[PDB]
Amino acid sequence: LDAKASEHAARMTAMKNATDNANELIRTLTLSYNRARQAAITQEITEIVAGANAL
Amino acid sequence: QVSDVGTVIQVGDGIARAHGLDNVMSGELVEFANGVMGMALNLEENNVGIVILGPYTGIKEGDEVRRTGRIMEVPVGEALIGRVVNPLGQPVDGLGPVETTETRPIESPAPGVMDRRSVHEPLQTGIKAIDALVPIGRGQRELIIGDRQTGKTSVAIDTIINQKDQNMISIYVAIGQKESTVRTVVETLRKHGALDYTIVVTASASQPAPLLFLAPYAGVAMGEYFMYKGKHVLVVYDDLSKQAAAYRELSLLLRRPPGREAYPGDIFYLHSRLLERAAKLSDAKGGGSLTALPFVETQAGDISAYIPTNVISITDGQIFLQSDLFFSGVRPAINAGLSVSRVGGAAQIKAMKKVAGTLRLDLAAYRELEAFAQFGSDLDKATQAKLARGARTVEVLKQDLHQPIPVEKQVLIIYALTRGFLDDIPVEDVRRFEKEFYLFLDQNGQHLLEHIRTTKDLPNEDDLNKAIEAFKKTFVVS
Amino acid sequence: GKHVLVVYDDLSKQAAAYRELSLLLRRPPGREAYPGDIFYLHSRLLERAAKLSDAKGGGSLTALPFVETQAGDISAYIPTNVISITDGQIFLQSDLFFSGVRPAINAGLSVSRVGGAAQIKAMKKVAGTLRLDLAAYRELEAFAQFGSDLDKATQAKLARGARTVEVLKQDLHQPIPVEKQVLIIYALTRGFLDDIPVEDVRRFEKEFYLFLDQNGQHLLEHIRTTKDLPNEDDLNKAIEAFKKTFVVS
Amino acid sequence: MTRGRVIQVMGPVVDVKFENGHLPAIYNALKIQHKARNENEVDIDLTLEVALHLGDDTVRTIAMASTDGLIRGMEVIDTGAPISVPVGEVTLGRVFNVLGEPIDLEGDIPADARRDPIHRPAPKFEELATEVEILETGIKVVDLLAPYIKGGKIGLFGGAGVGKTVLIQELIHNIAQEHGGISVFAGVGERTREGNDLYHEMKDSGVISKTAMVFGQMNEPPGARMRVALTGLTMAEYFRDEQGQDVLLFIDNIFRFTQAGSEVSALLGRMPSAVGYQPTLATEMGQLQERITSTAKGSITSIQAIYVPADDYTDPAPATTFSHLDATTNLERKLAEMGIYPAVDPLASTSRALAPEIVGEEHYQVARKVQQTLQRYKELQDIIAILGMDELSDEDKLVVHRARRIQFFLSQNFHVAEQFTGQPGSYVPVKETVRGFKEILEGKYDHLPEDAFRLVGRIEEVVEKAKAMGV
Amino acid sequence: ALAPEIVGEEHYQVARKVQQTLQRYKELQDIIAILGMDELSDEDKLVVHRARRIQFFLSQNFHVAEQFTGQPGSYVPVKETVRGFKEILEGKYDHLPEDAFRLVGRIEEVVEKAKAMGV
Ligand SMILES: Nc1ncnc2c1ncn2[C@@H]1O[C@H](COP(=O)(O)OP(=O)(O)OP(=O)(O)O)[C@@H](O)[C@H]1O
Ligand SMILES: Nc1ncnc2c1ncn2[C@@H]1O[C@H](COP(=O)(O)OP(=O)(O)O)[C@@H](O)[C@H]1O
Ligand SMILES: [Mg+2]
Ligand SMILES: [Mg+2]
Repeated sequence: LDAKASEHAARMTAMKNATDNANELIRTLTLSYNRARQAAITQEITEIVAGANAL
Repeated sequence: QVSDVGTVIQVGDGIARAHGLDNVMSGELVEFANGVMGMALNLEENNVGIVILGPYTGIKEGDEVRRTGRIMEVPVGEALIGRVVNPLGQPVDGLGPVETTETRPIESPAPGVMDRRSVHEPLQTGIKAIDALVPIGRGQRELIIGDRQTGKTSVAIDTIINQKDQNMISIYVAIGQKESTVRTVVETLRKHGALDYTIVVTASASQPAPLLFLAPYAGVAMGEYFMYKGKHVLVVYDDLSKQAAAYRELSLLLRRPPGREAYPGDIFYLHSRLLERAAKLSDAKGGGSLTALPFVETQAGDISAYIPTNVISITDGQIFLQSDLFFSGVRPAINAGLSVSRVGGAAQIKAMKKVAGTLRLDLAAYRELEAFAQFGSDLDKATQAKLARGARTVEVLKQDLHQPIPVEKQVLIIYALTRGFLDDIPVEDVRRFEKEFYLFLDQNGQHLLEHIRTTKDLPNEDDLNKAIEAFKKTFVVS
Repeated sequence: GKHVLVVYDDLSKQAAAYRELSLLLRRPPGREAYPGDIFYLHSRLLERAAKLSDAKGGGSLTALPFVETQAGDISAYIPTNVISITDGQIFLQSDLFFSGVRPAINAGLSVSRVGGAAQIKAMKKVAGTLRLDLAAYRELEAFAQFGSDLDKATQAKLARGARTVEVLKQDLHQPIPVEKQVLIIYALTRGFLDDIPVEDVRRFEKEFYLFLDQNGQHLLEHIRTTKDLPNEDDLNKAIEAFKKTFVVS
Repeated sequence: MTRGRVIQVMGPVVDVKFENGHLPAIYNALKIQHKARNENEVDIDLTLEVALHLGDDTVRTIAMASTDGLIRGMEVIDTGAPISVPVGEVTLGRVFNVLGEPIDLEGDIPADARRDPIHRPAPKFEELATEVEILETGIKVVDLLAPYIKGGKIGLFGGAGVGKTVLIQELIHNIAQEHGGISVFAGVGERTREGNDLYHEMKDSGVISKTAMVFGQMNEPPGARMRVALTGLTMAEYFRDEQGQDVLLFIDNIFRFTQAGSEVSALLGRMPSAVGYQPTLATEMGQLQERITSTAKGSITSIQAIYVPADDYTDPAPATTFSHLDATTNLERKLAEMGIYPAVDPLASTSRALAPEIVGEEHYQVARKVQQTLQRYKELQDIIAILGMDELSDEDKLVVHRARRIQFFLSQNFHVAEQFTGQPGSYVPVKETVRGFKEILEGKYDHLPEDAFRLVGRIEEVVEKAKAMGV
Repeated sequence: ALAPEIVGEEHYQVARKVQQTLQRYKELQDIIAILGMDELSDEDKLVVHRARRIQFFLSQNFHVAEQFTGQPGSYVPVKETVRGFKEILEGKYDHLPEDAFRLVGRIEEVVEKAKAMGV
């Protein structure tokens, strides 16, 4: 019975740490994606501006 | 002479160029041959650029443009009360012409830094969550933000209806909605009796972009008349996002370079000019005030979008409606965690302030402990207090459509919730308990209601407790 | 009255050439500097493929346009234009290619609106269960990383999906007749392959194709003539006979 | 009376110069009809639409067909009015193009027939009607979770190969059979193969006798691909304006309409919008949708299919049309691959008619409880996927057991699905479907196998299938 | 030129297996990061163990690189490369440390480097 309680506690802490790590990765990846796509948006704006100027 | 007349030399996409008009003023109104109005926007060296305020399909090259001599302005006056009108002051419901005798320019300076006063008067919206968690004062500009079909229009209509016995004038501006939806809103207002003090300004999706761009400014110009006459005005903007889309359309048609994220560079200035004209006037300028409730639509709740960020930076607060909460049956859908009003709280009444603090703590605690409900345990730390009081708070914060309630009744019910008088009542019976308690109050607690209404403070605690116990005696749990 | 197959190898390069010409002619550009009539160009090209009625001769022409994507971006202008026109799309992924799954058709994203009508009766019979098995495998594969003690049905589904993936694999320049494709798919989907290990699936398929030439020619003839599956008893008996002589490692 | 002359040809863009003081109005139709004067020319029959007034007697136009063979200096005839299409009882049973010219080879329309202009203003505030009525369709999911409103606008969202066209065909069939009303189909950006299949299917089923159809294939220029929708709307408006009928208008794809508008804007040379669309996207959407409204005489209800590129619902074409829809339907390839047609997502579909005072208290409670059970079943799947269902509490096992059957019973067999499966279709009344779902929720069919609920009509047919399976 | 009829089946199978193992190791990165190394199955643990050594063995010391580092460099025949990678895939060198495979020539130099390190 004591071993079963220890097993349940170990699974508790392991899953909590796994969730924390996964949320950290989610935050980092979301930051990277948001930083990445704005560059493409600004490049599209620059292309529009250059096309308008060239005419 | 070619000084007061001109001829069109170019037509396209609602933009026209005219030769002549030597004495035309910048920002003036001009008249076309068939009666369509226009605005002189660019006074170039040898021609004038005109933005057409209506159907441009009837205008050809070579027709005459007539000068009017007036900077763009809209009709104002008490004659506009109870009518739905376009941004140019032309009625759209029939019922004959509007017989006003005063006008006001659309572009006007905002009140000065020395003309303003701190906000100190409450604005009763009739919604429990709004009056409890995010109080709104007269003169404050509060943002209402949410996704599609989250009840923003319902909240606005309830707030407008609740002003029936308040000495406030309401102005509703519909920008880009369906004309049938505007008609339904007008029908509901007429049924509930709010048309006795409400002006409706409409600009449907089929209208040209300049009308959608000008509608909120016309609403502000209409409100400022009553504001500077010493009255209190409420103005509701239904789609600042659609205003921004229309202004981007106009700017792109004018061949101006795009700015950040394809919006024009002055999209922030556009909203700042509009929202900066709402204020609370100092005693030297009269006791009038104007408060605004702009609306913004997000994409899947993305608050960090450009227009939501701009409007948040401009306004004094925000109210967030969540689609998940709306779908889960919580129709008010107000997220107390993210919603905040910063000018408000000082204008909230003492009796309501004395209970809002406990209500916030209970609801917040439930809002971090709902996810653990998979297995209720840990005794008082989770079950008896956090899971029970929070669920009861969620039950009492629900509200039916188009049924605003008095602030005194809100104070009574929320005090009853916070003081633990609802601990024995099961969750399914809480709404019926509240509904029966309102009638019991209307029948037996006139002294308490009058005391609250006259002193803005809670009545004697012993009397209130004995009244609550007397009501709870007669209630039957089912 | 003939039947023609036409393969276009780079509509992206055709579009690039047209963009170059349009920009040299100083026509106004659209998004990604492409001209406004590029979709008109591609639709006008692709709509000339048709199936003619009996009054017009009964001929047909089918087209297989090719589009290349940069870093798998299927939301680009030319990819979206070509996707919105064609009756179906086949997606190839380098992730599947390098993992040993070649040809690298992604069955989850691929679509064919003409499917069913473009299959023989036996193939229609045998493809239905294969689609469901692959869908279940792709749904449950997200849980494979969590240990091994999964629900018995779940590892049964995973075992079936692994063998399905092994079966769908094919070599280079090795076309397979439909009368053998239907038989191998029937063997896979009727559970006769559930005891052969995953590593032996390719050799099992090769040996089954070899066996079907010396024995079971009646099944091949029946399929090739009637376009329908043979009798269930005979096919099961032939499969059992092959499995008896098959050697397992 | 004066004629114009062709000045510039830029592909589908043509510039015409007129005499001073006789310029045509915007959106007018210009006719070019030229006979080859020698062996170095070809016969031309073409029409143009006025787009802009460039000044100096010059007009910027967009062509409705191929401009190949045009020669500078060709004579242009001004019709003095927008594109006018034949209208009335004549249009029933026929197939038209963007110009109103029949393409079914059944004969030309008489030249004295009434014709109405494509471009017209929307109905005013005073003349609109706002009564709400439920339009019964006979599809279980639609009738239960996303009820349709008579005179409203309904949008269907999804990717490629989900079943939007089949669903539209089934709606046409069911509503024509069980209501007998007039229907109009406008295939904005229609694929030729799909249009031929639709025409043959409708002619075989007999619904063609009450339907008018306008195609405008993809291979046509963007001007035609943009004006087909307005042509169909003009044909539909007549039956309520002059006869007080209740009419259904079906639009094949709004996404292709937006694409055509963006292409036309790019050809005209306007600066691109957010992701390359036209700046006038919102105004064009409003002009199209605002004419589909209910008035005193009659109403037009519209079912529109919306394509979503790469699942991105944030794209401007799907995004801008949301503001005009009363009910939304979402189709999922995940549900399609599982064999559950029509593959309508039961949790993402929304409707403004799902209120206790509109559909009834019983209907509202049943639909809400079905949604609650499905939502609860959604979370438990991962726990069920890893650990056995025995880990679930007693109520959770019953929730899963009933949610599987609810999900399978949401599927239905269509009449148009005969060509695909061979199983005949069925029509299910809303009372029957709510009764069946209430019985399933209360648990009187918990013992039947879950496979008996797949692709079935009424609840009695489920018992019939179970008995055929050996229960 | 990477075709069975050009380089032979012996070469082609080894190349394809190396590519497959490297692809699997690349895929495993997220689950390793968010779940830990001990949560992988014995198959995936062996995959990582082989793939790290293969990736390190892909490195080489160049003759022109002697100006940057004091190592003289080497020239490795195709037969030697194929044999070494086949032996690594067969699991013969699982007991050697990871860094012994970095910047060497033939598979033998891994053995002498491990002996110099003290295995
Ligand atoms: N408290 C409530 N009780 C009951 N129904 C409600 C409540 N609040 C909103 N609704 C209903 O929910 C729906 C939301 O519509 P509403 O116009 O209020 O939302 P919105 O966020 O302004 O959306 P839209 O973008 O469609 O204008 C309506 O059918 C409305 O009647
Ligand atoms: N109810 C259904 N039953 C069987 N097959 C269907 C059904 N609905 C759609 N399909 C299949 O989907 C394919 C194409 O669907 P389609 O109507 O083109 O969807 P979309 O128009 O959204 O691409 C058809 O070949 C058909 O076999
Ligand atoms: Mg609204
Ligand atoms: Mg379709």
